[PDB]
Amino acid sequence: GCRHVAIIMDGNGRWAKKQGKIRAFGHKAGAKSVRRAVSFAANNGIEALTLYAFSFVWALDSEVKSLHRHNVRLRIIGDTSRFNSRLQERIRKSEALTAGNTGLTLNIAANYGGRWDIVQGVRQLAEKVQQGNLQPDQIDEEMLNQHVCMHELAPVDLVIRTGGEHRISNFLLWQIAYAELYFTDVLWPDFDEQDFEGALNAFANR
Amino acid sequence: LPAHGCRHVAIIMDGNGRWAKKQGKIRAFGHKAGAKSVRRAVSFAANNGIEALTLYAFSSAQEVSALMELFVWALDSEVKSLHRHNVRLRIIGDTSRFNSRLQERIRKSEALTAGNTGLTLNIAANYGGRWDIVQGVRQLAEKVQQGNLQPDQIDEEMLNQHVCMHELAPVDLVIRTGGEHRISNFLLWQIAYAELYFTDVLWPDFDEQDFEGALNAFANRE
Ligand SMILES: CCCCCCCCCCCCOc1cccc(O)c1C(=O)O
Ligand SMILES: CCCCCCCCCCCCOc1cccc(O)c1C(=O)O
Ligand SMILES: CCCCCCCCCCCCOc1cccc(O)c1C(=O)O
Repeated sequence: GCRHVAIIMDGNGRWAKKQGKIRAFGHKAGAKSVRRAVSFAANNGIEALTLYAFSFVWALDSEVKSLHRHNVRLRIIGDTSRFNSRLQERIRKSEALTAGNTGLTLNIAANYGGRWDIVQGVRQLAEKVQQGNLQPDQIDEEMLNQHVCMHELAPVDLVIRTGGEHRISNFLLWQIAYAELYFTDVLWPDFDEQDFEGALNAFANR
Repeated sequence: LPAHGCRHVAIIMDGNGRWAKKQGKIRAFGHKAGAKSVRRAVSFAANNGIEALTLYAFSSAQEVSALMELFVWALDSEVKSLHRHNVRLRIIGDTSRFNSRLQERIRKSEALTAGNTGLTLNIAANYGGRWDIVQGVRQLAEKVQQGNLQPDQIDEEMLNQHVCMHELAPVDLVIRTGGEHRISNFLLWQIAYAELYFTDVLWPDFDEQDFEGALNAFANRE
């Protein structure tokens, strides 16, 4: 029954160091791990996959055609307002291209913070109050929920963090109120289909 | 700073029901054992240099009613002992719907212990992490409407100043007993950077050595 999985992808740098290689090498292997995890979720009927790089987006827009062919809807979540204008437009175009797709929804966090996400929704509500279009006492959990990232998708069912640390590190906060939390010491470049299925079992067991 | 590095521990206390069932005992016995484990953990935190301990009794009309009974009886029975151990007691959660006599007893218990200089003990009662954020948001929205605040002045530090426990040390460590790996709408905003520590030990069995195990895991992982 797992509909929406979120992953904190950690361990690329530490993997590279264990390999006796520089950081770039771990990023390349981390990108291979992204492709594998996205294929696996799309092929196993997961509705939404949300990926957070913990410690990029330009490396990504060479993959959009392939996502589109696979019926993946791509969304970026996070504060892209200070990205350069050309990158912002490439993000917008890639979202627009795939927006109609009905397969896996892939959310890529880019300069995302779970507190930022809440604050951006609160600011929207504050504007509405200032305009006289909303009473402070009318603000409830449903209403805030409507102004935080991914409110259109299935609730996050499972959060996986690779890399060994046992923290959310200001990834999703509002959205993980009822999610299963699964931590694995496996470093992100090594995280493969067996590791993903193991997380899915922790979920199903429970 | 204590050697373990931990200023503020929050605990999701789960496993009372399962503990009683394993014993072939009704729920009430698990609740009595769980209360003994609360007193033990409070004493442990107070003696090991923790500044703040925040406790959440996991449960999931009759649910509300059992939770009210637990709270009312605890406030009745335990506040004098807290005061005599120099503990400063605070209740966090939406207590606005409690009848005015109960809200008065909460106020008097908080007032009584407010000058205490030992452990600060926060007890969640009708608490949810989402509710906590929402109440803070409503405080800000009132400031906007009573022209004192511009929407674009609202930032994370500002919202942080309106959620429960903002004046205490940040939560460093969340422990959940009882085997589930979920926050279950306990603290959300406040746990953005916290160490999350899950143990299969059932709440009534979680003792000083388990608590020491969680702090030393914090000290070593931080
Ligand atoms: C910022 C956006 C870039 C993120 C894209 C991450 C890389 C994913 C590229 C996907 C490569 C092909 O991805 C599939 C997707 C869905 C179903 C699939 O079967 C496959 C399959 O190769 O088998
Ligand atoms: C609603 C209020 C619920 C509060 C329930 C917690 C009550 C705990 C009773 C106090 C137990 C005695 O707890 C200590 C606390 C601090 C330092 C201590 O040394 C002790 C010590 O030696 O027992
Ligand atoms: C030493 C004795 C220890 C026992 C006290 C520590 C735990 C007390 C937690 C009490 C939870 C009260 O929680 C409610 C009370 C009334 C109405 C409620 O809806 C709730 C609700 O959380 O939904």
